[PDB]
Formats: sequence, C-alpha cells, structure tokens
Amino acid sequence: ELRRWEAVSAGAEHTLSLLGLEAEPARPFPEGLEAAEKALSPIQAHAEGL
Amino acid sequence: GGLDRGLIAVGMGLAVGLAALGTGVAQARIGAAGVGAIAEDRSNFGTALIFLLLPETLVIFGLLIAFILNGRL
Amino acid sequence: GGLDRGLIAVGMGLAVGLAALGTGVAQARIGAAGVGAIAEDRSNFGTALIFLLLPETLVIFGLLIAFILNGRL
Amino acid sequence: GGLDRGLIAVGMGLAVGLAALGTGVAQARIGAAGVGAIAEDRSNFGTALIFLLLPETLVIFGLLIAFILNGRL
Amino acid sequence: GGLDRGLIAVGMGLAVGLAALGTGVAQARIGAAGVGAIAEDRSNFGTALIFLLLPETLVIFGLLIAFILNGRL
Amino acid sequence: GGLDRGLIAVGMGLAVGLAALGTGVAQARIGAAGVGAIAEDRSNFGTALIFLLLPETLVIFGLLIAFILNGRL
Amino acid sequence: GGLDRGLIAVGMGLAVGLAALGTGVAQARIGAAGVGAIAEDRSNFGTALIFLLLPETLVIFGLLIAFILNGRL
Amino acid sequence: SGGLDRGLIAVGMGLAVGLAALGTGVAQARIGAAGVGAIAEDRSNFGTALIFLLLPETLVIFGLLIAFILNGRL
Amino acid sequence: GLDRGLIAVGMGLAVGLAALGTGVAQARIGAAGVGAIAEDRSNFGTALIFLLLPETLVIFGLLIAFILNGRL
Amino acid sequence: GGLDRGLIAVGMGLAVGLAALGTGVAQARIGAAGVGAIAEDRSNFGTALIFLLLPETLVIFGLLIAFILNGRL
Amino acid sequence: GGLDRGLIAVGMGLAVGLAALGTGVAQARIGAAGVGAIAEDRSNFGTALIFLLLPETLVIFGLLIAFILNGRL
Amino acid sequence: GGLDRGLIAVGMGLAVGLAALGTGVAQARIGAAGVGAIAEDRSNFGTALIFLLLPETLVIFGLLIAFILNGRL
Amino acid sequence: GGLDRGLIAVGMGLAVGLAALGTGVAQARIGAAGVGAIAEDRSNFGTALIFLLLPETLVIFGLLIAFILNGRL
Amino acid sequence: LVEEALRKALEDRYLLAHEAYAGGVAALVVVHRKEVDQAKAALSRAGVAELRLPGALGELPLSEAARRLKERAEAAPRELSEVRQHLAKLARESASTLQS
Amino acid sequence: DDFAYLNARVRVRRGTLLKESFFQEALDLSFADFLRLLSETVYGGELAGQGLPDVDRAVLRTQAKLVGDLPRLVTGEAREAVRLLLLRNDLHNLQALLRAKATGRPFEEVLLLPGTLREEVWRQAYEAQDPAGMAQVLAVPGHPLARALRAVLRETQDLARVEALLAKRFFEDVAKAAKGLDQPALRDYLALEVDAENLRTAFKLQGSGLAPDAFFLKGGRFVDRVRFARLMEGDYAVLDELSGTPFSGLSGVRDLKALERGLRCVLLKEAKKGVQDPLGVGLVLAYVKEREWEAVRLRLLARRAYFGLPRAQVEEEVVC
Amino acid sequence: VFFPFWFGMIVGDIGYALLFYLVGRWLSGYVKRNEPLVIDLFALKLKPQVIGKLVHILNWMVFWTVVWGVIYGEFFGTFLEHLGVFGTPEHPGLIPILIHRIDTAKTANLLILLSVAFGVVLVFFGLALRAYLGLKHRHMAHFWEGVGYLGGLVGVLALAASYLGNLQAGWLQGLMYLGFGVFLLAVLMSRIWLMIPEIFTQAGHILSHIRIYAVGAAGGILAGLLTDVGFALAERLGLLGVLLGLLVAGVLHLLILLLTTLGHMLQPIRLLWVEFFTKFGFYEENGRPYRPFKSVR
Repeated sequence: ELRRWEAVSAGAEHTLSLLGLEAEPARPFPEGLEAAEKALSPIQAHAEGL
Repeated sequence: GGLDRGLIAVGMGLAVGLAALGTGVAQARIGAAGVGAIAEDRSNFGTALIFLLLPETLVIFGLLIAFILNGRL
Repeated sequence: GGLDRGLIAVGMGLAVGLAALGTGVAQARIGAAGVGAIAEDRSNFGTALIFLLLPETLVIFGLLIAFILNGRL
Repeated sequence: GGLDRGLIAVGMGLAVGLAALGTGVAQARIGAAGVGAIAEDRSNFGTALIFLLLPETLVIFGLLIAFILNGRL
Repeated sequence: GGLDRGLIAVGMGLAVGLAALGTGVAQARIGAAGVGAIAEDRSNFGTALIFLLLPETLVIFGLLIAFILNGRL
Repeated sequence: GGLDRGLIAVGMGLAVGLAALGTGVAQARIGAAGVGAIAEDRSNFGTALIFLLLPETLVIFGLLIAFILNGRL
Repeated sequence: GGLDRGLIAVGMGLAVGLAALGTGVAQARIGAAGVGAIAEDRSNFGTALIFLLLPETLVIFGLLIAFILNGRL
Repeated sequence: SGGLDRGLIAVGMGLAVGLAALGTGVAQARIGAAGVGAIAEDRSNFGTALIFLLLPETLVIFGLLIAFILNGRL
Repeated sequence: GLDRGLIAVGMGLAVGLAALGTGVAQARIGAAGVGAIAEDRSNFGTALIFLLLPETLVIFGLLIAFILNGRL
Repeated sequence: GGLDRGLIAVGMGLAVGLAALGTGVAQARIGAAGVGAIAEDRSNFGTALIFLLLPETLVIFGLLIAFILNGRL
Repeated sequence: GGLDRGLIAVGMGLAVGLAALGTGVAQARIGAAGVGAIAEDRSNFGTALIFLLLPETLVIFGLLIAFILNGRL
Repeated sequence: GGLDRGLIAVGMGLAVGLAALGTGVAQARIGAAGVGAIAEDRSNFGTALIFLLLPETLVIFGLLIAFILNGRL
Repeated sequence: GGLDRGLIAVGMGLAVGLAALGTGVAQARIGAAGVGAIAEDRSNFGTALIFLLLPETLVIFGLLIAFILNGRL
Repeated sequence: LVEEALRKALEDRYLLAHEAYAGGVAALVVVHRKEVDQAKAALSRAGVAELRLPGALGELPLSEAARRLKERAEAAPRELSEVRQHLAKLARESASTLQS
Repeated sequence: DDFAYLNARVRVRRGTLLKESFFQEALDLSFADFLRLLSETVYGGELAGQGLPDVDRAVLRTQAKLVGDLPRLVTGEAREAVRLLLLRNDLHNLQALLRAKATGRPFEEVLLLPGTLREEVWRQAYEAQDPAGMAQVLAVPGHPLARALRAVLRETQDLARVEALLAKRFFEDVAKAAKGLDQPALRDYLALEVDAENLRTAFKLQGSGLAPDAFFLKGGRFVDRVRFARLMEGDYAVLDELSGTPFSGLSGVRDLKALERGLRCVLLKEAKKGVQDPLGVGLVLAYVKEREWEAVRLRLLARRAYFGLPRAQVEEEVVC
Repeated sequence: VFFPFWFGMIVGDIGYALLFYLVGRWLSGYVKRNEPLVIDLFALKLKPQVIGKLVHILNWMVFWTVVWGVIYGEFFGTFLEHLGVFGTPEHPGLIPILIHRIDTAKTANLLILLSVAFGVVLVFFGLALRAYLGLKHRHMAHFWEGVGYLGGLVGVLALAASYLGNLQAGWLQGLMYLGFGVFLLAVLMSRIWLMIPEIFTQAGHILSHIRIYAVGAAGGILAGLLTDVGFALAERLGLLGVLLGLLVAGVLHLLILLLTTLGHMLQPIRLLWVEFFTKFGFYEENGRPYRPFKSVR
C-alpha cells in the first residue's frame, strides 16, 4: 500500500510536470487509495496522450 | 610651486595606471571563465556580466582619487 | 615653497594604486572560482558573491589611508 | 617654471602606459577564451567580441585622465 | 616639517599599498580553494571563512604602522 | 626647454614601453590561441588576424599620447 | 636639517611592505594546501593552522625592524 | 643643448626600447611555442606560423620610430 | 645629516626583499609539507626540516640589518 | 659630459638589460618547444634553430640603440 | 659630502635582498621537488638535501659583497 | 666624472643584471627541457648542451656593453 | 667617497643582486628537473649535476664585474 | 564537381539539373538503376547525399510524400492550437484536484 | 596545484615499472613460473593465492594502490586536469549503474571497479527517484560526468538513447574541458583519443547503415565528417587517407581487431611523447597509460598462462 | 543589537535611506500581493515569510540608519552644499553636524576610537561567552583558554596604548604585566601551546573593526565628491543644466550605490560572523535540528 501511494504521488508529480504546474501544498483530499488512483488515472491518461 | 604641482600629477598617474592594472588583472580570469560559461550555454551570460562588471568599483574609486588630485592641483 | 604636498600626493597615489592592484589580484582568482561555481549551478551564488566582495576590505583600508593623507594635506 | 610640466607629462604617460598594460592583461585571457570559443563555434563571435571590448573602459578612462593632464599641461 | 613630511608620508603609503598587495595575493588562492570547498558542500563554510580571515593580520599590522606614521606625522 | 623636454621624452618613453608591454601581453595568449586554431584548421585565418589586431588599439592610443607629447614638445 | 627621519620612515615602510608581501606570497600556497587538506579531512585542522601560522616569523622580523627604525626615529 | 635633458631623453628612449622589446618577447614566447608545436605537428603550415611570429614586430617598429624621434629631437 | 637615513632605507630594503624571497620559497615548501601531512602524519619532522630550511636567508638579512644598525 | 653622460649610459643600460630580458623571455618557451620537437625528431632541428634565432633581432635592435647612444656619448 | 656611506649601504642592502630573493626563487622549486621526492620514499633524503642546499652559493657571494661594502663602510 | 662615474657604473650594473636575469629566464626552461630529454635518452646530450649554451649571447652582449662602459670609465 | 663611489657601489650591488636573481631563476627549473631525474633514477646524477652547475657563469661574471668595480673603487 | 561524376556516368544521358528552392540546389540526376547506384557511390565519394526524410516521406513515392507533407503542413497548426487549448483546459479543470 | 611535487612521486613510480624483458621472458611460463615472477613483482604484493581470478583481483588491488592515489594527493587546476585521466572506469561504472537502474537487477549486481569518487556515493545512488537527483547525489565539483549527465538529463527520465547521447556529451564535454586548460599536450592527447574513439565507433558501426552524423562526434583533428561518412561506408581508402597524422600504420586494414590494436599502438606512441613534459601533467598521464599497457599485458599473460596460450596466439599483443 | 548599528554607521545617505524605504514599500506591496517573489535570471523564489522578515529587518536597519545619518548630517549625500542643512563654522546655513566627516582633521581619530571601542567590547563579549560556556559545560580547557586570551588581549591593548600611545604609563604598566602574567598562567594551566599566533589572530580580529569606519568614510567621501561635482557642474557651470547635471549625477550615484552598498552592508555581517561567532566558537559539530512530522498542508 505504501508503494502504491508512493507511485500515486510520483504519478501526480509527473502529471503536474507534464501539465507544467508546480507542487503547491494545500488542504488534502481524504479519499480511498484506489479511488484516488481512479481519479488520477483518467486525467493522467488524457494528459499523457495529449 | 613649480615642483609641488609637478609631483602631484605624477602621483595621480601612479594612482590611475596601477588602478587600471589591477582592474584588468581582476578582469582577465573572470572574463575568461565568463567566456567559458557563455560557451557552455546561452543562459548564464547575466551573472557572468555581473561578475565582470563587479571589478570596476576599484577603478571608479581610483578615478575619484584622481579627481581629488586634480582638485588638489 | 614646498614639495612635501607633492610627495604626500605621490605616496597616496602609489598607495591607492598598489591597493587596487592587490584587490584585483585577489578578485581574479576569486571571481574565477566563483564563475566556475555559477557555471556549476545557481545554488551557491550568494556565498560566491559574498566571498567575491570579501576582498574589498584591503582597497577600503587603502582608501582610508589615502583619505588620511588627504586630511593631512 | 622648472621641472613641473615634464613631471606632469611623465605621470600622464605612466597612467596611460599602465592602463594599457592592465587592458592588455585582461584582453590576453579574454581573447584566449574568445578565440577558443570562436574555433569552437562561429556563432559565439558576438558575445566574444562584447567581452573583448569590455576591457577598453580602462583605456578610455586613462585617455580621459591623460587629456585632463594635457589640459593641465 | 619640510620635505621630510611628504617623504615619510610616501613611505607610509608604500607600506600600506604593498601590504594590501600581499593581502590580496594571499587571499586569491585561499579564496579559490575555499570557493571550491564551498562548492563541494555547504558544511565547511565556517572553516573556509576562518582560513579567509586568517590572512588579514598583515593588513592589520600595516594599518598599525600607518597609524604610527600618522602619529609621527 | 631646460629640463621639461627631457622629462617629457622620459614620460613618452615610459608610456610607449608600458603600452607595448601590455599589447604584447595580450598578443601572447591571443597568438597562442590563434596558432592553436590554425593548427585546428586553416579555415580561421580571416578571424585570427582580427583577434590578433584587436590589441593594437592600445599601441595606437599610446602612440597618439606620445605624438601629443611630441607636439607639446 | 630633516630629510633623515623621512628617509628612515620610507625605509621602514618599504621593509614592512615587502615583508607583508612575502608573508602573503607564502600564505597563499599555504592556505591553499591547508584548505585542500581541510576539505579532504577535518581531522588535521590544527596541524594545518600550525603550518599556516608558521610563516608569521617573517612578519615578526619585519615588525621588529620597524620598531627598531621607530626607535631610531 | 640641455645639460640634464639630453641624458633624460636617452634614458626615456632606452626605457621605451627595452620595455618594447620586453613586450615583444612576451608575445613571441607563446607565439613561437605554439608555432614550434604546430611545426612538430606538421611541416606544412610553417608559413602562417612565421607570419604570426613576424606579426609582433610592429610594436618594435613603433618603438624604433619613437627612438628615432627622440634621437632627432636630441 | 644626509647618509644617516639612507643606510636605514637600504637595510629596510634588504630585510623586505629577504622576507619576500623567504616567503616565495616557503610557499612551495609549506605547500608540499601540508600535502605530505595530508598524506600521513608519518612525515612531520622531515617536512618540518624542509620548511625550516628557507629561514637562513632571513637570518642573513637580520645579520646585515643588525650590522647596519650597529653602523647606525 | 659629467652629468648627461651618466644618464645616457643609464638609459643605454636599461635598454640593453630589458631587451635581453625580453629576448630570454621569448627564448625560454622557444627553446622548450624546440627541444621537445628535437626529442620528437631530429628532422626539425633546423626549424628549431630558426625559431631559436628568431628572438635575436630584438637584441640586435637594442644593440643598435646602444650603439647610437655610444655615438651620442 | 657625506653621501657615500648611505648610498653604499643602500646598494649593499639591494644586493643582499635581491640575492636572497633569487635564492628563495630557486629554493621554492628545489625544496618542492625534494619534499615530493622524500614523500615518495625515505631513500634519497641526503641527495635531495644536497640539491636543495646547493643554491646557497649566490647567498654566500652576496654576503661577501655586503661584507666588502661594510669594510668599505 | 664624479656624478658621471657613479651613474655610468649604475647603468652598466643595470644592463648586466637584467641581462643575466633574461639569460637565466631562458636557461630555466632550456635546462628543464634538456634534463627531460636527458631522462628520455642520453643520446641527445650534445643537442641538449647546444640548446643550453645558445642563451649566453645576450650575456656576451651585455658584457660587451659593460666593457665599453668601463672603457668610458 | 661622495656621490661617485656610493652610486658606483649601488650599481655594483644592483648587478650582483639581479645576477643572482637570474641565476636562481634558472636554477629553480634546472634543479627541479634534476631532482625529478634523481627521483626517477639514481643513475644520471653526474649529467644532471653538470646541467645544474652550468647556470653559474652569470653569477661568476657578475662577481667579476663587481670586483672590477671594487678595483675601480 | 558532381557533373564530373556524371560524365563518369551515362555521358549523353543522366538527366541532371538543379531547378529552384535556392536554400538548397535540388540536384536531381537520373540514369538507370544499377549504373546509377554506382554513380551515386561515385558522387558520394565526390560528396553527395540523398534526400532521406524520416517516417514515410523518405519512405514513400515522391508525389505521395509531397501530398502527405502538404496535408500535414496544412493540418498541423489547427491541431497544435487545439492541443494546447485542450491541455490548458484540462490543467485549469483538474489542477486543484491533482494538488489535493 | 603543484605539478612538480606530484611529479616527483610520478618519477618514483616510473622507477617502479617492469621492462619489456619481463614480458619477453614471460612468453614461456606455466603460471607457476609466472606466479613466481609476479611474486618478484610489486603487483604481486597483493598476491593472495593461486588462480586466474586471484591474479586479476591482485592486479586490480595493485592498480588501485599505485594508480588510485594519483586522483588524490592533488588540489586545484592540477586536480581538475588529473581527474580527466582515469575517467573511463568512472564512465563505465556510471553506465553500468544506469543499465542496472533501467534493467532492475540488484544494486550489488555489477562489481563496481575503483574510480575517482567514493563507492558509498555509488551505493547511495542505487536509490534515487529523479535522475537529476541521482546526478546531484553523484555531483562532485570537478567531475565532468556530473556536468555531462545533468545537461543530457533534460530529455526524459531514463533511456538507453539518453545513455548513448550522455556518452557522446561526455566525450564532448571532455574535449571542451581539454580545450579549457593550460596544457599544451593534454589537449592533443585527448583529441587523439577522441578521433580514435570516432574511428572505433565508425568501425564498430560500419555496415550498420545508421545515420553517421548522429553517430559522429565533435572534438577531433585527424579526420573529417565526410571522412567519417566514408569510413561508415565500405571504403578503406579513408583509412588509407590517414597520412602524416598519428594514424600512420592504420592502413589497409578492415578487421576491427587489428585496427583497434594499431589504434591503441598509436595512442600509446602518442602517450610516449609525454616524457618530454617533466613540468606539466602529461608525464603522469604517460605513467598512467604505461601502467595501463602493463595491466593489459598482465591480464594477457595471465590468460595465456591460465589457458596455455600459444606464443603465436598472443604474438600480436606485444609488438609495441 | 549590533549589525543594524554598524550598518547605520556605514551608510549615512538619507536619500539612499529613503530609496531603501521606497524599495521596502515596493516589497511590502509585493507581500500584500501575497504572491511568492519570483526572479527568473536571479532564480530567487521567495515565500512571503522570509520577505516579511527581510522587510522588518530593513525597517529596523533604516531607523538607526536615519539616526546615524542625522548624526553624520548627510541628506542624499552632501545636500548642505546646495541647501545648507548641515552646519559648519566655515559656512553655517542650518543645524550643526555632530560628525562633520568631510574633515578628518578633527573627526578621524574619534571615529577610529569609536570603532576600536565597539570592536574591543564585542571581543570582550565573545571571549566572555566562551569562558561562560566553558564554565557551563564544566570543561575548564575552553574557559581557561578564553580567560587567557582575554587577559592577553587586555595586556596587549594596555601595552599598545602605553608605549605606542600617549605618555603616563604608570597606571597601566602593572596592567600590562598582569595581562602577560594571566596569559602565562593560563598557558601553564592549559598547556595547549595555543601560542602568540592565536593571540595575534585574536588581536587582528579585534583590530579589524575599524573597517566599518573605513568603509563609512569611503562611501561618504565618494558620495560627497559625486554630489559636489554634480552641484558644481549644474549650478556653478551655468545654473541651467541643473536638470541634466542633477540627473546625470543622480544616475551615477545610483550606479555607485548599486556597486557599493551591497558589499558595504555585507562587511558588517561578515565582521559579525567572523568575530562574534568565532571568538565564541560556533564551529563545533553543527547540531541536529528539530525535524518534526511534516504534514505539508
């Protein structure tokens, strides 16, 4: 689960990098790990394809 | 009077010439490294020019000393 | 009738010139290493500029001795 | 007047000569790195020329001080 | 005083200028090595500054002799 | 003339000599880099000559100062 | 009749200046090797400081000759 | 017919000629060093090397002209 | 009263140039000694003697200056 | 000639000494590169001798200046 | 009148000082090579010490010249 | 004579001293390359001794000028 | 001795000091290469010693000229 | 300089001229298949290079490659603008969620 | 800094070298005679036991003892110069590290030969998320590889084309630093090595049909890019075009074995010119290359004695 | 406590002080904009907390800076040439100068004495901190060493002001003897062979404080020279190019400020880090900082 969350954070970092945005800290999103992965995967897929 | 004013310009010259000598002495390796940095990339020219222009403060102070000498004579 | 003012001015000029020469002699290698470090990264440019400006106290003391000579004049 | 104008000319010539000495001292390493970069690439000729012409401010200041001494002469 | 005053002033100026020259000459390679050690790591900046400030005692003794000359002046 | 002519010629000689010293000091590293580039390729003789003749302006300014001294002479 | 206290002061100033010049000339390579050793190993900082301070005996002899000249003054 | 300016003019002309030869040799040191290195590299570009070696003599020519001007103004 | 100060000036020039030469030797001497110390602590006295060898110039300059001050 | 002759001889001596200084300064690197080429091949011994003899024209010019001074002596 | 003893002492001091300067100039590289060699092995210490101490002959000749000046003083 | 003799001796001494300075300046790199070639091979010792002995012509010319000055003495 | 013998001894000491300076300048690189050869092998000691002792004729001729001045004194 | 190799080729033949597009003289030569391969080797020995584009333009017929290159040149600008627009829209739509 | 105090120990180590008769007599041994002669040798001071792997490990330890110290004991411009002498093992260690990070084997997989920096840095670089972070963890000030990998790192995360372009930029920045030094011969030796590596890439890629300009590098003086394309094509005349340069005997050869053998011969002959410079740094480079030729000769004689090679089987290995 | 005081003693241009106040107003508007300061070619990215700390430090510097500039009596340099706000006996226009500082015939020894007194006080405070810390850690080596260095410095200052200073060395001969005895006694009780090299290095660190007065006098003389040249070339040379001459002089003054004031401010903190830390050590093992659980938020 820690490797999954770490890969999720790495994917969010690469998604912000390909988006060009920078990691600004803010109030977090309390969500499930697979649920946050599902929220990440579609935007990351659209961004990677674009 | 005809010797007091004469040595003053000699001292002003000994100031200004050695001041520019030290200015170029500082400028040599600094500009060499800056040219190497600009040859590395066309992105580090600004800090190179800053460090190059940084040495001229002593030359400006020596020029002020020469102006003080010309005010003295 | 006296050229001691000219002699004092000549000594002050030689003083300021040798002080600027020594300041430039320090600043050459200082700025060389600093421009190399700036070429490495933009990380320690502040400490590099601090060490670069650190050599100015010699020229400052030389200007102080020159001003003391001028006040003696 | 006695040995006043000759001493003034001696000081002005000393200023100009050591100023050109410092300018050439900077321009040695400057043109060395610039010619190395020019042999590396002809596209960097402009920044090399700007860095080479950067040492001439000391020569301009020395020529101005020499003209000031000539007006005093 | 007469012509001896400007001569003593010229000797004090020669002392101060050559002292600053020696100070910068010591400072050059020392600050270059310190800049290299700073570029290695940010930890050893204290010993680098200690070695940097260790050479100023020559300038201190030169300014001391300069104050001794000015008191003699 | 008296002594002003001889001291004027002395200052002109010191100016010309120090200016030639600085110009040759520039031309040393200039011609070293130029001969290295010539050993690299024969396709740089049109820029090596320009880089070599860039230091001649110091000798030109010193000769102009000496000519102004001779005209004052 | 004067012109002897000033001559002794000029000699003492030249002595102190060239002595500090030699002190800085030693201290440059001394502090360079010491900073290299300190960046290599923080264990030998005291021996490095000893080798650095070992060159101060020339400054000691120069200040002794300066005090001897001031006592002659 | 100056009693002291005549020796002073010779002193200045001699200082000019000597320091001009000093600067010319300072240039010619690195010039001939790189030229002999390229000559040992190849005996083909010796002409450009000799041209670069002769290029430093203009300062010596200017110093000789200044010395001739000082000798004419004796 | 003319030659009283020129002798002191010459003795000062002697002492200053002697210290200049002594420091010029001591630069390379202490540089090699600090390099040997950085290699190991096992070359302390030998590098110490190698550093101490240059001070005879300062000794001779101090002797000439003491002779000049005895003339003074 | 009891005063101008000594100054003319001093100037001729300064000319000859600094000319030999520059000649040896050129001949150092000249003979270094030439002995390196001679160790590379005996086939370029003549080119080495030509580059070695290339420095002597400055000494010839200084000797001619000294001969003109002796004619003015 | 009494302008012989001070000039003789000044020339003797210049002789001894420049002789010690040249002796240190030789002894720098001499002791450098000897120390780097003794750092390799403790097997050629005396031959290195002989090669280092061989440079004291110019110091001996200058001391003889200074003693000759003192006997002339 | 009088002031002529001492000044002529000073000029001859300056010629001889700076001539030996330039001769040793050439001889340093000359003997360095020669001992390097000797360490390479003992079969080039004749060319090495020739390249060593080549520098003494400036010393011969300075000795000639000194003998001419002593003839003027 | 007045101004004659004092300036004569001054120029003699100047020749002696600068001759020892040039001799040490040669002997620095000479003995450096010889010590490197001795560290390479304890077999070429004689030829290296001959090359080292070869740069002594400058000091020999300077001492001869100084003795010639002393005979003139 | 290449016409020397063309004289080494089919002599009253090897139709070879360079028409236009003055940034580079498009020297077109045509003789045969195999003798033209030998002549292309000789001209590359004299110094020559074939117009070898990547993808399909240096891999399809020249008329078809020109049509595809013109189509891509006419289409790429609106596609790049729409790509930047949708990328910025996705960034402005999802950056807060990605940050949280 | 002092190019002479190190040169004294360089001359001392140059006194510690084996003659050509030490290998000529080693043409006939049985690995016990070779073990006894190596026991007489200083490189056998780390001689652990018997066997070829013990012999090679002792040779590596002797190379670390006699050659590894040259990277130490120096500081300054001389350090920046002498760092770019034993650089092939460091670039090889970095290439194996990049290959292991992209592959997925253990961090103790490659054996990680001795180079210039600390091996603990190489162990710490096994765990790094960013490639630029791994470069910063591997960043020394005067390491040319640190500046090369960071500049080449602005392409992707971790690619093999990134590794090959990093090697190209590594050779390029090595040439840039070699031009950026006050050394009359080190620039020439580095440029000779660069042109030889260009010829080596050409011979290794001859017949591959790939883009030569993407394969050709910049920094040489002995060849041309048109000559590079002619070497890329099947034309040995370009190898015959090397006349007057150090590539003299490299002519009439098409087989890469003897080609790179003669290339190494020309490189070692150019390295033999380093004895002319007793004051700079190239004498130490000559000593390092001499120890390298001794190391190739040592592992060659070791393979010859362990496998019983014919004297004709290695006769083309000691001709120069 | 001291860096702003020495900084205000360094720069005494009230016009440059108001320029710093306007620059702090611009930085404060950037802080109120609540945007992180992003400088591209300077690579300076700053959160608002550090910028606000810098602005508060700048205001605290500018207060004592304007105080000492009123003490020096210089508004944008020597405005007393044009509008005689400073008062001298040579040409009294308005309120007198506490430190005239254009003349060194009456002020230089006082300025040098002030710098020397501040430096010796800081040196005494640092050696006292060293000895008190050696007492607090109960390691008598460092405390006895600080005591011996302090006694040697006191005896050195006493012998200097006696022999090289004025006459009447009776009140301080026993003082110099007591300082030498304290140094020798702590050398016996310490046996570290921390020789007269260490004492002379501490002495040079003490005597280096006059660089403050030096740089202040240097910047003041430069500003006065530029201001006098500008006022002369404007008013006395025509009184018509006052706009052009005043603008050129102000531009050259801005260039000199941009070339000098950074290092001028730097020399105080350099002296502070080189003296107050170094006499008290501050180079021992660097500590381990509070790394709590992040919760980056």
